[PDB]
Amino acid sequence: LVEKLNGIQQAEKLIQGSLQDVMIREIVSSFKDLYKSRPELHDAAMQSAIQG
Amino acid sequence: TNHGRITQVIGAVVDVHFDEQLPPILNSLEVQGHTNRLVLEVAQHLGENTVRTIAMDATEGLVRGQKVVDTGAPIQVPVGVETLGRIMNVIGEPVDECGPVPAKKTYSIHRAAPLFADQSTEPGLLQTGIKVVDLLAPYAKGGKIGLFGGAGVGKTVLIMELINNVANKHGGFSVFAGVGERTREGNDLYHEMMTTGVIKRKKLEDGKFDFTGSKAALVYGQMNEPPGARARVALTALSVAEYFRDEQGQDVLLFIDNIYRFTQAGSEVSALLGRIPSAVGYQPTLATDLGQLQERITTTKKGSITSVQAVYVPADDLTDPAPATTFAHLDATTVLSRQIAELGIYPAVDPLDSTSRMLAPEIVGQEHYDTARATQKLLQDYKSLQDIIAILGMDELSEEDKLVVSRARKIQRFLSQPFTVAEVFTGKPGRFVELPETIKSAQTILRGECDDLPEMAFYMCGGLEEVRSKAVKMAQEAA
Amino acid sequence: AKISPSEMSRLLEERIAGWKEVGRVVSVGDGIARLFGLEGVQAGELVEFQNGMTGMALNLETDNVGVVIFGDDRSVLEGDSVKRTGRIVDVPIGPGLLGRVVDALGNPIDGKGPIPAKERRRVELKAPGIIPRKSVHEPMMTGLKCVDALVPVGRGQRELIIGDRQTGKTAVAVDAIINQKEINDSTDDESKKLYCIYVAVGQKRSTVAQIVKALEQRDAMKYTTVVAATASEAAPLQFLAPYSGCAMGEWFRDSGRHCVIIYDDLSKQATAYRQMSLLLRRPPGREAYPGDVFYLHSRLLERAAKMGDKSGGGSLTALPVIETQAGDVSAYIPTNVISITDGQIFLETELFYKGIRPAINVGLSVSRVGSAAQVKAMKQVAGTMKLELAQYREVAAFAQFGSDLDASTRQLLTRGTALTELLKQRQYSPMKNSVQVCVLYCGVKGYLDPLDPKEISRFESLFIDYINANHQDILKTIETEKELSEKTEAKLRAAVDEFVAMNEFKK
Amino acid sequence: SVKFMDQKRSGEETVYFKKEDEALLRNLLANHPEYDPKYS
Amino acid sequence: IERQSTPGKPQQIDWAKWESQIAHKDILNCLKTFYTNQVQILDRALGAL
Ligand SMILES: Nc1ncnc2c1ncn2[C@@H]1O[C@H](COP(=O)(O)OP(=O)(O)OP(=O)(O)O)[C@@H](O)[C@H]1O
Ligand SMILES: Nc1ncnc2c1ncn2[C@@H]1O[C@H](COP(=O)(O)OP(=O)(O)O)[C@@H](O)[C@H]1O
Repeated sequence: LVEKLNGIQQAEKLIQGSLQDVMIREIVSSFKDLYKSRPELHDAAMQSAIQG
Repeated sequence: TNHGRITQVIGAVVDVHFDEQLPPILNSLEVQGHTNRLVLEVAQHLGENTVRTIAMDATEGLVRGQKVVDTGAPIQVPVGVETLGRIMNVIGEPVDECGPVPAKKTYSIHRAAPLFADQSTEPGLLQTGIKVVDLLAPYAKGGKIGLFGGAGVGKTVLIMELINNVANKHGGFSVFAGVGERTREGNDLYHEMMTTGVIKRKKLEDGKFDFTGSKAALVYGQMNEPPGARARVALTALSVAEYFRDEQGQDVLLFIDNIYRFTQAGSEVSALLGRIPSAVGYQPTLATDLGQLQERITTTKKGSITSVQAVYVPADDLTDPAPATTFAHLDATTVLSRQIAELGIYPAVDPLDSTSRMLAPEIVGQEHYDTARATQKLLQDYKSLQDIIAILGMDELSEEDKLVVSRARKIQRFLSQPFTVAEVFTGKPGRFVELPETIKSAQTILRGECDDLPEMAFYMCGGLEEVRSKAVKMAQEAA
Repeated sequence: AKISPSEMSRLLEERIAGWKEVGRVVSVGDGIARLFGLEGVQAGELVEFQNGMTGMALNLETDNVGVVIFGDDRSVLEGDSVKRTGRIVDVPIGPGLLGRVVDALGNPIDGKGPIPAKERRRVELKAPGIIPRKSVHEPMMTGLKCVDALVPVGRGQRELIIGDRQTGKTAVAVDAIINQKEINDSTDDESKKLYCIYVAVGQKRSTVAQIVKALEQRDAMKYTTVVAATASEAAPLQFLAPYSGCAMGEWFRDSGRHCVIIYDDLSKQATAYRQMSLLLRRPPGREAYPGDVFYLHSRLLERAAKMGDKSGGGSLTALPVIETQAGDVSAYIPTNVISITDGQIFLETELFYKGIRPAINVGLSVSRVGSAAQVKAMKQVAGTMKLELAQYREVAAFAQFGSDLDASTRQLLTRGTALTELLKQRQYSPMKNSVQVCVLYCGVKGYLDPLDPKEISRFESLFIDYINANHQDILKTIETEKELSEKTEAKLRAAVDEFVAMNEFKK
Repeated sequence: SVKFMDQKRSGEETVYFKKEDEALLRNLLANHPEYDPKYS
Repeated sequence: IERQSTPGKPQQIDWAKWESQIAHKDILNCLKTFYTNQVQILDRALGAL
């Protein structure tokens, strides 16, 4: 039973790892698309840097 | 207090910049903003209000521009009867985990030696209980002693036996300095001295301690410590002893382990300090750095320091500059050998390389002088027959040569004796052989009274009577 | 643990908020960089370039800073930006390293998974002082016979393995490692299990893979770890690997457990240090080495220690390895390590080819700890054995000239030949302590003197099988009591008598 | 040649003086009865 | 016998740790039920013999 619980814990850990990995990959790709698509984000980032 | 800023860092070397009031050389500086206490010793002036210093502790974690404070004096170690029973670092800090040193005084480890006008005393004879020592290389009470040898010959063991057979009976004080030796060895020495009353630690209900009694002081600059520490720990212990010599007028003992490490820890930094290398790899400032020490180690008209230095001899080569320069600085000499230690002859002293300023007919009588010289003649004859025996054999030797060889072999066996410190190696009990007993036995053996007795009985015997006892026993079990 | 949507996303959202020193490379060459900037660097700290490569700052000169690179210098381009992390070079520690193979910095190279370890430790550290220590009293069962009898090793010792090339250095260490799997399987007491670390400096990956294969074939990896800083691996990694091993072993030493660490090719470390200092323009000493080699090895070997009952009671034994050239131990590195070690195990080719394997010279080889790291049952036999071998070594040279000698000397020669033929062993064939005791009893009480020398190699194995089959109880009793009572003496003698009755040899 | 000569010499001397010591142990207690514990 | 009476009982697993450290908590429950159902009959046979 102990070895079973070690295995299931490791599986859960790797599950959540891969989950957050892909969640970041996809959010990043979505932003890389939306930025290059939309004109507004360019001047928004300009203003953001200026006020920063 | 001045204030300076670290400018660069290279190993155990630290270059520092001051805006005003450069410190003299050898002064002590404290680094500010570090995890633990970090001390620097000035060694050079480079110009532009820049100096170069040697660190006592590791430079790991140091930053450029870090701040430094000059103390206005070199590394001052505390002194008094409060250092007794206690272990101390090069900078006076204790590392025994028993509290701080409540000393009412401090001395600078850098001092000037006593001048020529401060003369020595009479060559007092020192009785160790060791046979070859008491006979062929008598140790002086107020003079320097040397134990030259490589690795695996019994240097620190011999020092421990000397401590057991001298320091406990001594009414004066004693100091030990470990310069780049093993920490297991330091722990063992501390435990054995706490056992045998050389240290008397008494813990108190309020968490303090009491080292009352405890006629010994210990100092350690061991391998784990860096250079600068290995170098200056000998100066520290020597100042601790100069305190007892000058003021208290006491008689003092001073044991030093691996003084060679001093020179090594000079050579480890010289090329970083910008010096050109000398011969095989030691530094130029070998003889002066050693003489400034040794001349501070001397008897005066206020007290006396008997010193005993162990000298590592790398690859059993006595032509190395450090031993070559050190032989001239000693009153008594004792050279250990592997060809002898391989024969189980412990102490493995070579009596044809051991010497002493004391072995003269006017100091020790002619009964001693002629006995010693006859022993040496016998041993040289035996050495001058080794090849004849190895080539031809004992069949060719006359009965004169057989008698001489037998006497030389018997003498060699007789010289070896068991030690209490070696009991955890040999199991046999230890012996203390007085000098008249040694002289009687040597005179007897040379006169020929005991040639008939077997050589094996002679081996590992403290006294001639013991030899008789073992020969009797061996004859009984022989029948 | 936690759930993704409601917790992890909230956490990262709380994590993202943030807004508002560095230097530039000035010179590059031979795996070393010289930067301008970073005035707030700790000497010895980790440094990061703009391409993923890492480095270590060593020379904090006034104008520039000298960094050594953990890899190739093709990535650095004389102008790249550089940033300091503030961490002193450190490595993970724990039981996650057991069964794994890692580089000098804890990065795994087995190819199977990351390193599950949460606690780190600094690479270069201060050894423990005089007070938190004690004497060495426990033995380290090496599996060999001549070692365990005549050059014993304790828990807390630092014993050197010095010899020529192809003499059985790695094999000695691998047998020391292999002998521990029984001791560890037959317990769950971590205070009694012995973990192992094998640092390989300068070795080739084929050799390291062969070693890993030899250990997996014998289940000798669940209590070992390996630290491979091979020849393609840069000089700083080869120079740092043994300190990383000592860092991984101090976890055991401090946590009440025990450990052993084998530095293999400890001269390649000094080679790499010479290389680094000479490419950093530091001036050499003799044999082109610097003067800090003593302070390079002392730091490392003073971390081996036996701690007291207040600091857990752990231990870290050390077994460095050194290759000499033409048997020249008058050199610098052998001299330093002999002067800073608690013993020696010399290995010779004359003895390796004469038939003595392992080719241990028991005259030059010593162990300052000695009998204190030895069981009483083994003391009883090994004292007599050492005496007999001393006599045999004295006499055999004269004896070989065809002279005719008495029986008191013929017995010396016979017993010495018997023992010399007993102490031979096959590679990866270690033995238990009780079995060593039994075999050396048979050899010392005279049950091999009349027997032929060439027959002892099968006498030994047949007797081993006999006592393992029909007289296991004697072995269990010796393993438990750790002495030889008169009862066990008589039982062992009776077993030997039964064996000689049941069997027949050429004499 | 060096270890050769040394070990040959040591073995020869050891054997020779072992024989001589055996003989002396035989003939000791007669010529030196004051040590013999048979008379004590 | 000696083996299975030297340590005594060092295993004695504690589900408080794993119920927290695991997120499923649907098969863990049935597994724990199986465990306590086998341990009951083990102690039963023990006290019966
Ligand atoms: N008891 C032994 N019996 C038979 N062969 C042995 C024995 N011990 C060692 N050998 C041989 O010694 C050789 C070298 O093994 P090891 O890994 O120890 O190399 P080394 O001594 O460290 O030298 P290097 O690393 O420079 O190659 C091996 O090829 C091995 O076959
Ligand atoms: N009386 C003795 N009898 C037998 N062996 C000894 C004796 N004294 C020392 N040995 C050996 O001397 C060695 C100690 O060497 P030590 O002087 O401590 O350091 P170093 O090797 O630098 O000389 C030990 O191996 C110890 O076993």
